[PDB]
Amino acid sequence: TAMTNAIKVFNFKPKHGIKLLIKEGFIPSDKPEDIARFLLREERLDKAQIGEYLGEGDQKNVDIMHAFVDMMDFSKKRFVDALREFLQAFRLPGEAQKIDRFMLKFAHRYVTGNPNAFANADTPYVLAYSVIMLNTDLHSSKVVKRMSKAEFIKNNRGINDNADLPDEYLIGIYDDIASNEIVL
Amino acid sequence: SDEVIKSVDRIFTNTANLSRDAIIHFARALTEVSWDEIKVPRTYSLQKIVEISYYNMTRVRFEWSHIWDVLGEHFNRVGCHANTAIVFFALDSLRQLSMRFMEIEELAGFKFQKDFLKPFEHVMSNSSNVTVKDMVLRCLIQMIQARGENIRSGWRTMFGVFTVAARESIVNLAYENVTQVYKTRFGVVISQGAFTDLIVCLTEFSKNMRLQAMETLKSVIPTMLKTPESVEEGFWFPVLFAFHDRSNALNYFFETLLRYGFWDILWRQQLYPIFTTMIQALRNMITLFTEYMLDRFLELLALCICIARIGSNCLQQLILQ
Repeated sequence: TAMTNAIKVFNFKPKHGIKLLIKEGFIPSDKPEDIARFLLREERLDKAQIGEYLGEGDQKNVDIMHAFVDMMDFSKKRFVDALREFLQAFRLPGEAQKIDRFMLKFAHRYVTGNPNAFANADTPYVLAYSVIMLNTDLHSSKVVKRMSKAEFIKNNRGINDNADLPDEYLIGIYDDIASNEIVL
Repeated sequence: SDEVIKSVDRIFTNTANLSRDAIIHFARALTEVSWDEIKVPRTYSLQKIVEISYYNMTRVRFEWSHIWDVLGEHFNRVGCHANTAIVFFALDSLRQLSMRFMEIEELAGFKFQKDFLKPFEHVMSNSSNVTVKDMVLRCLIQMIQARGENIRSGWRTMFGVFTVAARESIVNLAYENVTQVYKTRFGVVISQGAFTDLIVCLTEFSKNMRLQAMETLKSVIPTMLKTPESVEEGFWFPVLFAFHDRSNALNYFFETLLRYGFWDILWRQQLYPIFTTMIQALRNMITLFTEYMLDRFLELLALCICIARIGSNCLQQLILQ
């Protein structure tokens, strides 16, 4: 019979919305685990706003976004599909620092869930920037020049402990990018 | 001049706002001018490189790695320089910059600190000077004492420095510090996937001849295996690769063969000891029986040996046993 209007507070004021939301309803404790649980599980909250809040540089926010990234699972899943799942839970902000903070933990979670896919956790990170750049480039008609496969492979040369990734992996990633656009 | 100095300071203070393709060129230009200055002997350019490195700690991580791909190269060039004072200044400032770096909160599984500390390994493996290596060890150990708790994913190259400093004192100090680290932060070392590097460093101390060798012989297998209640197989691999490759460690390999007395992969490296003193090793190999699939290849190994006369005299006895 209440709490329905509590969601709308976060949609414009993130810190105010959270600091008002905790005292009633869900979230028994201010610990990052519970707030991440509610943030992923509950809809009707702005994806861009939660992306901005989780990507914030505050230590508590960064712990909460650790919890949120860990809560999703990418074990025994393709890198492209894992990235799509990662981006399908929130809308990433436009700040370079926030994207970096998100995508670092994305790569770390993918490695700790799907080991032996890449030699070091730096490789999924670099591949994640490369694939997001290719997604932005391919599905945008704002540029007449077209991004091809050979140029993409050349751009992704020696990104796995200065050793080239398998060509078929990149071909599959390119085909998945061409299939559809990663959308919020 | 007030305005000129303000402008020259703001040029470097504005480095954090440059784009990637621009900051890379800035780094390369500063590297080139710094090398030009060092070759002729001021270090103002080096000081500015250090200041830029301080200003770019907060930069996006992959852009920072690309920047370090040239800054660390310049630091390697400076470390190999023949001027003791300049190398000491560069290493001291790299120590300070590393203490600043470690607070970056690197996630486990990454390799940023490992790549950032690479210049120390390069200086250790590419400098011919006892005092330079001693300074590198001293700064690394000051790092251990000061910001050891934050060392995450940076232990790989930072034991690489120790295991490269296993050659001549330098070795005494290096072994003492490795022993302290192993006996104080073993959980941390194994947590960040540095177990293999720790084992390699210890077995490189052991493999090194010319007292400390005996101490690390007793501190590599005996005191380690008791602590963990690829940890075991990746332990026995370096034991093989260094113990049997003087006579004291050679035999101690054979007397440690029997301590433990998965099997397929362990057998794959079991050929190498066989294919001198290896007679005792082969006797221990048969004693290892303390299983059917082993018999497909153990007789093959036994017959492979048939110096030759005594080898076959051992062959007959071992086949009988």
